[PDB]
Amino acid sequence: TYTTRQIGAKNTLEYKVYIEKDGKPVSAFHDIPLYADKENNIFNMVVEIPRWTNAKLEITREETLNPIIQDTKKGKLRFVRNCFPHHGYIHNYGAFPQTWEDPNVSHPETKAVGDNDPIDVLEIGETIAYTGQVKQVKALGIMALLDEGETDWKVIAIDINDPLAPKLNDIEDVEKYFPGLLRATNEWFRIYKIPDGKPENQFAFSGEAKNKKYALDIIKETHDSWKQLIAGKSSDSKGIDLTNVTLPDTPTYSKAASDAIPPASLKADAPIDKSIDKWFF
Amino acid sequence: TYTTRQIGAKNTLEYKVYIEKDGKPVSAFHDIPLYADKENNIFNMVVEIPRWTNAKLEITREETLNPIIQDTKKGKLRFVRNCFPHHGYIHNYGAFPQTWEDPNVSHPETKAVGDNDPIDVLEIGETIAYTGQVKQVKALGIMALLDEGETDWKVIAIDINDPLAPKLNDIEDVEKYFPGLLRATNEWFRIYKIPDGKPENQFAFSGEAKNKKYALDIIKETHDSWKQLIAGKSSDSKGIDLTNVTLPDTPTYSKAASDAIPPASLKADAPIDKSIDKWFF
Ligand SMILES: [Mg+2]
Ligand SMILES: [Mg+2]
Repeated sequence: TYTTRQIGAKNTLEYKVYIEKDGKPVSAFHDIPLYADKENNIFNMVVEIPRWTNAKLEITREETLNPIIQDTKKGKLRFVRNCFPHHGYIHNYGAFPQTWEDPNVSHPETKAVGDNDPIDVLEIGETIAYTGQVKQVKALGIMALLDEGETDWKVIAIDINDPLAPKLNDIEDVEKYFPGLLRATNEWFRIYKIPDGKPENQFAFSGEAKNKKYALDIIKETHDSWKQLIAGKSSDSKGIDLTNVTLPDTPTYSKAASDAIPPASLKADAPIDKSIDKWFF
Repeated sequence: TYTTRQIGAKNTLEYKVYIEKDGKPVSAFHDIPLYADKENNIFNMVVEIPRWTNAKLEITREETLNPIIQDTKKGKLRFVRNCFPHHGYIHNYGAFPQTWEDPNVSHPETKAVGDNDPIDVLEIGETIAYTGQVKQVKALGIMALLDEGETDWKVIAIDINDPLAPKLNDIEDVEKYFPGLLRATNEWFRIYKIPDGKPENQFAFSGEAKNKKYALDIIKETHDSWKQLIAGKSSDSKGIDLTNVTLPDTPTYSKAASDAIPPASLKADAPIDKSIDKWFF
């Protein structure tokens, strides 16, 4: 829940970022609490992709302790392209740990199976985050994205330490203080894959940002799917590595899975190919 | 017209970049030829600010060999803030060398004088340029901002090496291949001071980007102004250091000025304050 272990250089096939709790790698999927404060609904967010970057960095579902590694496409690193007027991702992009978009069941809101990942979070605060960061966020609302035909909810969140956090308590506050951001988000996740030769995505509810209560309800849903999956009780865990070092009541618990992770070998960020500069229109 | 030499660490009051021709520093204002190909109107552009950065960099007209440094006001380094939905600068921002906007001369359709600087160039191509880079661009059109009694033209240009450059020749082609970029340009120059406590800027021709010929006329005007300037014939070259190392009959020729320039610095970029992350709405 605590620090970062970087293997290799950023923008490179060798790159991994493990999350450390007390110097030791924990599973970024399973081993980080959903709640930093269940009492006040403060969540733990795992940051994957800083605002205004392109490299498609993910918690890897099939790698032990699920380090963040860059996605690849036929072997080549994957970057999201710049879709005018936007530069890379327009949110600090991450996941709530201990949640799962159930791929095996059709979700009633969207009429589709889940995308088989943690539930995604758009943290809208002013400071750009870093990969591997665990931060504390509160939920403002939620958008029902169908990303390539899979239920792919996007939680709208704000860092608890953001200057604006006190003023932001529900989704109406985001339009109030961040005018046009939600419209832009609706647009961004519709179009961000056209440059890749893929179709426009879709939203349920015409892309309406559902409120905090609705967000809490859906996060709850994805948490319970995760509790089944991590219990070994999913109909299909879809090849996910459920090795964890904090949850002893689960079949795949192993404290020294941590020990077998290589030590940090941070190198300077490799250069990104110049083509990733291009602004698509 | 060749390489760069950086003195200082980037994002620092000490920071300066020089253009080198074959290892040796020349004036970025005076020694880079305006035309890379006159008869075809291919100009050499001096790039000051990469697209999607914040630091307000500029050729100094008052320093010898006129290095690119960061603007300051009352001792504080100057950055442009992030104005939604824009991230920093939305063009590669540069100037044409061997041009100058005579403050002692006035336009009538744009009732306003020179701002005493080289003409500003917005290069609209896909690759993000580097500070001090000299690229070959073609002019497509020109907008006229009206900063207090002085006409601030902005040539709209594209890199000659850009994949799209053959398809682009006049201002309507920007509307064709870069839909929305013109209105963004228009919006950005209008608001980009509002976060700095300033008013909204103000366009001539009701924000109309006039065409290639209109740009060629202006550009060629400001070269003729520079010509009388460098020849020592100018009415008022207050504050302009006209030192140059390639024009051997000018009053201000001095090869030794190249020789005087410190070696390139071995300092990593200074950190930028996280307040610059902020997205302003
Ligand atoms: Mg997802
Ligand atoms: Mg100017």
